[PDB]
Amino acid sequence: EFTAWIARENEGAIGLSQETVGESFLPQGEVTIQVEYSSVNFKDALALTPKGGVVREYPIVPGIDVAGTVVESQSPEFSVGDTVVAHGYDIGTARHGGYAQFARVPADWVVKLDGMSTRTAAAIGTAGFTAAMSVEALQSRGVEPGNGPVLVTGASGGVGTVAVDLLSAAGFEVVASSGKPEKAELLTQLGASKVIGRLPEPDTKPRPLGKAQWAAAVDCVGGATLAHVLSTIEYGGAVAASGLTGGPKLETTVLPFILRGVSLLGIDSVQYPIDQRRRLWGRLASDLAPSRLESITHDVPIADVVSVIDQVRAGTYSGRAVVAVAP
Amino acid sequence: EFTAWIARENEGAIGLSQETVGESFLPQGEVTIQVEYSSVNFKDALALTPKGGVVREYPIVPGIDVAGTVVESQSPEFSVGDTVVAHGYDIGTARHGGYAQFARVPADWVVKLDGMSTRTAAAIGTAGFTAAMSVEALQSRGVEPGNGPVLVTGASGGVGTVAVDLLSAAGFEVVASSGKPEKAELLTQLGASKVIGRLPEPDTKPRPLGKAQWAAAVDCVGGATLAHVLSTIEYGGAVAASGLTGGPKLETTVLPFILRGVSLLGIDSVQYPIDQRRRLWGRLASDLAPSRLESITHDVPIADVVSVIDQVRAGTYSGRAVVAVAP
Ligand SMILES: [Cl-]
Repeated sequence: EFTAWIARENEGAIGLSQETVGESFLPQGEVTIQVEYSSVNFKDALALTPKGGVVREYPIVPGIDVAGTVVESQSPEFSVGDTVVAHGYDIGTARHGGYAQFARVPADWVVKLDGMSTRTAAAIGTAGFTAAMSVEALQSRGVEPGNGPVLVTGASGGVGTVAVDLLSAAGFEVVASSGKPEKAELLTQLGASKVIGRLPEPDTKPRPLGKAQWAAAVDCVGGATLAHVLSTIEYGGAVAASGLTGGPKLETTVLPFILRGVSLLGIDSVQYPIDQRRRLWGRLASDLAPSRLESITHDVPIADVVSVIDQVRAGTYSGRAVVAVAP
Repeated sequence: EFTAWIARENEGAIGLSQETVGESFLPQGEVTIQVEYSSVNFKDALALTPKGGVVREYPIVPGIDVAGTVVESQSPEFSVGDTVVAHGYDIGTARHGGYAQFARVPADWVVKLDGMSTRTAAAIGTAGFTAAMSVEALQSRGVEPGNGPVLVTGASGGVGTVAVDLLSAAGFEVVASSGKPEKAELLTQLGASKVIGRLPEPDTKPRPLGKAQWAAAVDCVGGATLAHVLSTIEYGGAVAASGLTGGPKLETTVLPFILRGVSLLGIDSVQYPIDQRRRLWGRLASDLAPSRLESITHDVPIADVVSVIDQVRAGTYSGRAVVAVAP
């Protein structure tokens, strides 16, 4: 038996509840993990919110990111003592995740760590992984430094911040767009050449093709922002669409695509194929490592997690929270 | 002096006029081509249509595709006797194009033919080139035969017919969507596994995420058709958008992108960089040669062109018209 921090719904509200629990509580899987570290994401905070729309059904241990050490394995790909990261698929949303001393997952959902420490794996986590996919996607369509600035929208969120870091470190001129002026310095510290406010700017008349400004973009916002970005991408550029704030509707035109050769590349880390996921983590370990992430990382003891979750939900938390569970 | 077929605007009508002209009438450029073949596209019909929206100003020699022999060159890259194809940029829309015995173009807009004949290069033309671009775009995002059908919308048009041919020949299972049931046989002859009508079908409810039926698509329609296609692409699939039939507006959602990892890739043959254009014509000569295009190709003497333009404008023309400018 071990300690798990279980989310439970009673009379409409949702509460994180520290409880001792046995083996039979864990979901089904070939690989059991002593969870060293986890993270706090907006998605983890939504799992502890009434109408959050993230959890299929309670009760559930939240924590979409799981990083730690294999204690038991019924799979020949993983040995005891291997360090691993597991994220995406059902983890922390439809089955028990990282906010517990132990977790169990299929081997088909597990990534083996090499150089990278478990703490770093968790610090990067789903958010940084998604940023890395966005960078690969853009590069997969010919985007290279020195044909203009790369825009990152919703830049202060978890994906945006790592994107700025990765793109700047790969030699792109990054312009970060954020609706939170208090975050401009942090974004600059992460490599933004400039920081601007929300898009479109209030005065702007929307056109099918507006003034070409951006060589590429990483979009974390969707809606009218994305529609505006598409109208202002340069000939042959691309946009990696990673996120949604507001409704899902997108009202655009086909003109940037057919007249400007623009590409819109949808980024999904949840169901990304495991072979590719493992490959990408290797990059995260090496050439795609976020160099300046540590400088905004803060260690949060699992016991103090509700405090951070609340600030993340309120949108007032600064930096990246890596949750110390069992280290 | 030589013969040109010139489109002139007269009291609201647009007619093609066979006229004797001299060198000074040719536009500026390093390469002079004795035109052997051109083609009829819907775009060329529109050039010869009152509110067609394709021609910058009249008078103009229409014909977006030019294939023939270099007879003069101020450029070291082209020699007298070289066979070439020239299409895109301003050709046949903002400067004199292929419906004339000679044409002149910058060297940077010219593709030198090796194996390929000028007849073949005209028969493929812009429409076939655009089909080949669409196939490359899909493959650039991982699309492969064997894990579901590929949709081709507006399939009976110039781009769609060549896309059916190329995709079926590469092993894909191609479903051809066509609003013209009389064309089903021709589409089957070019390799369509199945032929269906227009999309969406009247009895389908439009959703953000509809039934995942298509591994990928080549869309030549845009509008509500493209919105529907985007909502019905399977996880990780892609769409190559080349066309606009209706309005340019596109009302969609970000959900196929964000939740299903779908890509939308805009296809522009008009301004595509010459270096890439030249490489892709090498492929059309070899690994991407449309194997069944000759079976639907028809030679049309330049003198009889108006008859074919009128049928193409009406949507009543069967197959591909290659125009023999020079005897
Ligand atoms: Cl933001």
